[PDB]
Amino acid sequence: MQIFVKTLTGKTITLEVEPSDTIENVKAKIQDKEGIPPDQQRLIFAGKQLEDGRTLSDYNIQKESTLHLVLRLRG
Amino acid sequence: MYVKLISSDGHEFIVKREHALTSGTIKAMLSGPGQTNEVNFREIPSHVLSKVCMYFTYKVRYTNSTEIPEFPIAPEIALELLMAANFLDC
Amino acid sequence: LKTAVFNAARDGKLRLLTKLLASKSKEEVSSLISEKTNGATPLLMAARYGHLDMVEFLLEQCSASIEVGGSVNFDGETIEGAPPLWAASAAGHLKVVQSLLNHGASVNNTTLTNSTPLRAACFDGHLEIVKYLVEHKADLEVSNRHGHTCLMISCYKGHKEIAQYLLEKGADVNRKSVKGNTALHDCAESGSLDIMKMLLMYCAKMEKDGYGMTPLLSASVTGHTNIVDFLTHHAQTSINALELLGATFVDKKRDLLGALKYWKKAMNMRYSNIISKPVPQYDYAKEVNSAEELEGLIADPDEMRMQALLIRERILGPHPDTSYYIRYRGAVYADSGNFKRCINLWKYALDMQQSNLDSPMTASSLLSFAELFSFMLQDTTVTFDDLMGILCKSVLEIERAIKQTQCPADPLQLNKALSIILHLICLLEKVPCTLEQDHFKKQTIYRFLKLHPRGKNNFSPLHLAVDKNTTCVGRYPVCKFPSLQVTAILIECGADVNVRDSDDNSPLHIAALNNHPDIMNLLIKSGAHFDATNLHKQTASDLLDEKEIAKNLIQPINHTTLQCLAARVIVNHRIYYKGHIPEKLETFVSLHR
Amino acid sequence: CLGSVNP
Amino acid sequence: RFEVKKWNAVALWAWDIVVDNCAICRNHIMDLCIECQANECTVAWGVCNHAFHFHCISRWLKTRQVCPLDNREWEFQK
Amino acid sequence: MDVFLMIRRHKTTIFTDAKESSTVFELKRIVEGILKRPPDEQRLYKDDQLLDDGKTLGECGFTSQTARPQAPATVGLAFRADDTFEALCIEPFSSPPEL
Amino acid sequence: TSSQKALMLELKSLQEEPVEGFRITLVLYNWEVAIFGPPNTLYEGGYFKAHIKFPYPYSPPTFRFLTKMWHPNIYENGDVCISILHPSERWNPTQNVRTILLSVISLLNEPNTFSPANVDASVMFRKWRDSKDKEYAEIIRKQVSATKAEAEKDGVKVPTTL
Amino acid sequence: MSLKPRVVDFDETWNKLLTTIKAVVMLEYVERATWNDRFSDIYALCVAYPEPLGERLYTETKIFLENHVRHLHKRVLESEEQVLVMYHRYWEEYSKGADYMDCLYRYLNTQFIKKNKLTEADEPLMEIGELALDMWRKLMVEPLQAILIRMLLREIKNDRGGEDPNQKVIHGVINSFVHVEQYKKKFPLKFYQEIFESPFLTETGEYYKQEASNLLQESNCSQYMEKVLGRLKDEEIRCRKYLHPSSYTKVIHECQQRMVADHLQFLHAECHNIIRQEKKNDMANMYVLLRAVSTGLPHMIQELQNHIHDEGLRATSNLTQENMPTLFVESVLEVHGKFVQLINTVLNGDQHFMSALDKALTSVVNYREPVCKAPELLAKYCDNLLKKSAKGMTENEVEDRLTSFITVFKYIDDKDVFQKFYARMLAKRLIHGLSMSMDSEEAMINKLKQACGYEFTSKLHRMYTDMSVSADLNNKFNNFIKNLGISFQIYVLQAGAWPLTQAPSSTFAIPQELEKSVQMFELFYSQHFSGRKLTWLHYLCTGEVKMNYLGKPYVAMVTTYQMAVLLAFNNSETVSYKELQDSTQMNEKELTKTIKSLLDVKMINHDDAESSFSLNMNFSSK
Ligand SMILES: [Zn+2]
Ligand SMILES: [Zn+2]
Ligand SMILES: [Zn+2]
Repeated sequence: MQIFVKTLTGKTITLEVEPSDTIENVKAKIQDKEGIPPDQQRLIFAGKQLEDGRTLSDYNIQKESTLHLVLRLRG
Repeated sequence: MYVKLISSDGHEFIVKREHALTSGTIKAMLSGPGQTNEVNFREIPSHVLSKVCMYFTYKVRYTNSTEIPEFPIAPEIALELLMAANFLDC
Repeated sequence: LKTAVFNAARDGKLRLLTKLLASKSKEEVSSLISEKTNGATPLLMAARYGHLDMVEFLLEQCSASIEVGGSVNFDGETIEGAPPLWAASAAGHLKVVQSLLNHGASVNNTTLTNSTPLRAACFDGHLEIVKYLVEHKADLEVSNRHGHTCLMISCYKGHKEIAQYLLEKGADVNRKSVKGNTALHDCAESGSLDIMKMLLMYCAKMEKDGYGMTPLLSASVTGHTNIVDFLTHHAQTSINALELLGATFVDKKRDLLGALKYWKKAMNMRYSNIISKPVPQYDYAKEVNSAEELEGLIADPDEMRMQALLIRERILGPHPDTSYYIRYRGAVYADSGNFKRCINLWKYALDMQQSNLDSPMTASSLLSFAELFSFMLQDTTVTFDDLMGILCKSVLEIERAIKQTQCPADPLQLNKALSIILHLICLLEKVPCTLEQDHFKKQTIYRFLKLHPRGKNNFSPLHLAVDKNTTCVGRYPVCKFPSLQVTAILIECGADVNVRDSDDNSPLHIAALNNHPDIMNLLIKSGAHFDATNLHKQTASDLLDEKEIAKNLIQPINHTTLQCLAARVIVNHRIYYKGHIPEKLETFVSLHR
Repeated sequence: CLGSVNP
Repeated sequence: RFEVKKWNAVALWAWDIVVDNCAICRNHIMDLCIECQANECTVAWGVCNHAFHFHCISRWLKTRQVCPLDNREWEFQK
Repeated sequence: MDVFLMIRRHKTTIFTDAKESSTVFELKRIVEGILKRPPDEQRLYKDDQLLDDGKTLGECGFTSQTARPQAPATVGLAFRADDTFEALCIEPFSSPPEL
Repeated sequence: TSSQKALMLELKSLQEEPVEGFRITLVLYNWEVAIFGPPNTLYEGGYFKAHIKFPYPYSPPTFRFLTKMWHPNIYENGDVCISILHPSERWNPTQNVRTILLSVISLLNEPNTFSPANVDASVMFRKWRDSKDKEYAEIIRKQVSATKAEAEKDGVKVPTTL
Repeated sequence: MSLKPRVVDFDETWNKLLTTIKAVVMLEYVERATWNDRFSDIYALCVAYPEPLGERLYTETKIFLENHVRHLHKRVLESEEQVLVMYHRYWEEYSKGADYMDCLYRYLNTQFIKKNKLTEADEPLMEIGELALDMWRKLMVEPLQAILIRMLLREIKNDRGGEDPNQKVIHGVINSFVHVEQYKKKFPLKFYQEIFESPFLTETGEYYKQEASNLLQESNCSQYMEKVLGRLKDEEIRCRKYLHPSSYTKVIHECQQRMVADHLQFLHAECHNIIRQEKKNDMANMYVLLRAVSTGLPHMIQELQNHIHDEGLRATSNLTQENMPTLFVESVLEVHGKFVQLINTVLNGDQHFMSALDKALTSVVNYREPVCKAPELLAKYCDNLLKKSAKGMTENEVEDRLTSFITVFKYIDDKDVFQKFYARMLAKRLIHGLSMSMDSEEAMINKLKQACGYEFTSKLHRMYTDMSVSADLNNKFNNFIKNLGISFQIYVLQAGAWPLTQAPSSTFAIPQELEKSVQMFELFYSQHFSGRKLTWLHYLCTGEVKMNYLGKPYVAMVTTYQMAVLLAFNNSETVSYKELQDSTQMNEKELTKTIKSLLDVKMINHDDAESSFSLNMNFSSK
């Protein structure tokens, strides 16, 4: 299917991914399509952090959905 | 525009009025029912008045100013000078 | 020369010293051995660092530095008067101890704190040295100048084997130090429930110290639950003992649920018949007395905090612990942006401290007040009333300290207090307030100055205000000294202007030493002799530097009269003015040297 | 993260 | 039949090529800087695919060096 | 460069000021002002040397280092009796008792 | 005040196109931004209020709440402790508002215990994570009841789905 | 013979001091010599070797001054209603004597007396002049207070008209209260303030209340004002004739407060009436004394605002001819100028009333009968000013009129609406070459920028710079091309600057030579600069056709649609609607409109869906 992701530059983009790819793969695709390393990436959906070691199905992300990309953060 | 001073021995000394107004006592003695005007003294020797008059032309010339010389005082008239300075408040 | 024989004794190079001791005779071989090299002796350093082969050789040459007390280093601190046997014991150098003793070293020679070789081996826990020293007639009950026994320090450091061995060899379990401390307390403070059980095998009696504390209470203060749990079922203790640790948790661990675990086991048996609690005479805490009202406690943290503060203050009674914890909560609230309540908790602490220490730390609380005020005012607006209250309570301590006549006050705490007061005045200077209390603050300064206090180098409050070294105001942006405004109030209030310190100096001298034209002009306008002569026949004007302040700053011919010129000749030639002048001018001559 | 006091 | 002598026309242009903007000063790439708007300066480039501003990138170059998105390095050449 | 002078006649003493370029005829105008006499009946002296009425304080001496304010120089005078001349006269000041 | 135009443009763009938990009632210099309770986690039943006195790419803002909160990474007065609010990777000059709000709404989901601010809240939440404390649950339920009352008074409650 | 410390008799010294000390206070002739000799006696008494005595001198002088002041008190009390005359002479004599005595006692002042306690506490010893003034105060505090105050108030009650009281005596008596000068600690004027300023203020208040009531009993507001101004100036001139220069403000304040505040209701009705009428000499007279009376302005300013608003509405829409926008600007300018001239001439500034005028003007400008029409007329006025040529318009006056129009522009509330209208006018003016001078346009843009803001006016500056850049790029392409039988003049436009960005929807075909011209221009422009896509607009490109086949050759300045139609007609004399439709690709409405416009002058004829038109040789024109 396909998902939508909003980059830090205000622009919006879409990615062609299936519910089988892992979150790490999603971040990799976002990097090649935008140009930001995955270490400085954080995916948020419905106000929740997206762990790298998992897959889209674990979060019940349907097609045409939207994902917000933000920088990293700590305590 | 000068004032006349007389010592206890009979010497008449003349200094300028602005020079003489440095000492409070002379200013008071001239300001009142007393104002060539003679300010007569009866307890001051000649060799002390002759020095105080010279000191008068020392704080009107070196005021608001270099290599200021030290005032010379002979050791033989120091006590009289100290006694007279209090009376004249110079 | 000998500075080289000793640094190889310390560092242990044995081959080097043997060749430096072959190039010299056996009569001067003793002079280098009795060195003062950085305070110690060649034989001492040879024992501190365990160089057995070289300590034995050092002694075959001269066995006369063997009881010499010198300087040693342990844990960074430095110890004075330590003999070599003592130092070989503290380090664990067992074979160095055996050798030292076989050459006839006193097993009883101590440091200046009167710490025996036996006690030294007990500290780091060298059991085998301890046994050997005991077998060589060490005295189990010689203690240091505080009365801290070997058994005591062994319990404090948790050494069960050594403590057992000392008890086995007959050590008295019930010794009291000078502060009333017993080995049972050292078990409590270290959580050594093991060693406490062993001390009780010898019928150890449980007592209060000078501070009024039992081991059970001492374990509660320092937070060792194993002791406090153990002692709540010991028949030698009489609910009360299991409620101070609840507040100790809130003080130290900050585990609110840990505290709520208690205050419930401390209140179910309190009612399981009824017992009341002492009433007071802080936010009006009014501690909870009903169990039903003692059910909502995790609902709010503030109620729990104030209740813990109240119970600690009540049961413990006013002691550094309670004031420390009150100021702790005040500082925490100040950090958490509650400046209104955070300041009020500190005034009560200061008032409580103004009873038991009539102190090294009352000035600490005063400077903490000053730091908080500086942070707050450097930008809620600071109210005039709190600052006035802090100023009056600051002057009160100085008045109490000076007023008594039983011992001189050492001139450094007075200097610190005076610096605090000057900083407080500088802060007061720029807070706007009406005219009904300006007279009040000025009257306070008048009554402070009329006390005539003294400080470091017999200094006056004006001296500090005209000194650059007084600028020690803290670690926060600026209270720079000397300043025109702070001294303006001082002369405008009635401070003496011609006071003399130990060096026979005057405010004008100290002002001129730092080349400040405004301060000197203000002092001269207030009235001070420009020709004052200090101890080494110096005047104020002669203590000037460079040319910018030397010229056009202050003209000396204006502030000099013929009266003050004729005095110099008299004092330089000694004309014996004793009875030839009016009595008024005698003091004028005596000061215008 | 002030408390410039010590026990 | 008919003919023609002169023809006039107009046309519009836009960098419909980079399809990007400045992420620092938050304006279109073909626009003046806010400091410049307070009253001619060019536009810089990076070794990355990212194209940054000139005055914004200089102002942040006074503090650090690397891409604000990529803490790697800076080139400034092209 | 102004010099300082101090004139005497018998017990009388006059303190005055002058410039190093001032002529004798200028000083013997302040002298006439202080006590009312014509400037044609004075014979201003220095030591035992009559001063010509043409000098500008250059030839006669009176430098700016020998006539400092705290140590003024000495100049005498002698008036007339309308018939003949009168010699210079100065009596000393009262001496310190015993030092 | 040079960047006020760009700030207003970004505010209008975000108001027209919000993402999640981003309600603004600006009156920036006095941004009365409202933060929402995203579902599928703790609380989420109420809508809060917040203020900012941001003095933009160099000087970070000062995010201050209004209703009190009880979790490790907050100051009880009004402030939160967030690394990207203090100058390796911390407070890059870009990524002004959207990234900050995303970071805040992410940080109010799993606080960092290595460096805490409210130690009591830190210990209570660590105990709850170890798991049953119910103290955090009780305080959360009480405060969401209060925030739901406020949101019913003014505004509209945030639904679970969008 | 020597100033050494000595022992001397006391009674012999006082018997000589008391003789000179009496003449100094009473101002009698003392010989000059004795004045100098008496200075040594005080010094001798102050430094006597056994038991120095200055305290006895102080006490005896105190006794003497007390006795003298008591004797003077008795003599001046036995005066029989002539207290003022004697008191003044005695005060002059005593003040001079005290100053001289302070001069005489200098050494005792400087040596002994300066040994008092302190500044304050935050019998007492004082100097000699201070002590003498204190004794006179004890004379004049308990007795001679009521009588003196009553007589002074009677004089300043004979104030109104009457004869001329002796100014010197009254002024000196009042001045005596302020001659306590050594008392300088936060209150050198307390004595005078209380003792005199209370009854004087009370009496003045009562008297002027009565006077105001009497005056208003028999006058109107046109006459009350002048009399108030006269009596408030007479008081000012006679207050500096008797009092001290610290009571003018309070006296004038009390008089003004009493009169105006107590009678403030009378004047409000009059000011309400007269603002409508002219009353040229009334606003100034009323304002000059209504300004200072607490709060009374908020009514006058409000009614001035109301009058201005009504007067404006009486002209801004009175005629509404709906043919000339310039009348609006002319009327607003006349009203603004008249009101500003009047206020600056009469009210003397008063920025508050300028603000009131502004507030009324921003409401009249948006006058509306239930959007605002002001932006349309303003934009039309600006456009019609900058026309090609008409009558005798001159370029040294249009700048002057614009500098006046900016004032009217300031008051528009809908700032964003004006931008669209002005942008449309500027685009139509520039992309058609109807402007007068490019220098003038820069002037208008500069005035708008300096009046509004830099960011608010960027787009028009971008358009102006784009026109300049197109002017340069024309020559640049002309040079770079030769490195086409149709004369060329192109314009390069921006994207967001030019508000005609309608998305195209008709794919019209391109003429034959236009293909080669477009290819050449595109390649050359790309070589000159890269990174830009150049779109083509088919609805502003207008060329011309030069035809010579008919008897009269014609030149048709025509847009590209009819040139495409004529090129389709080039192949065959008769062209049907089907091939007209398929020669291009566009909405049929535009094609029908073009065909109808062609038939309007009938340059072609018809013989729909497949209608066959043909060239028409039967039409001729100029
Ligand atoms: Zn930028
Ligand atoms: Zn720029
Ligand atoms: Zn990059």
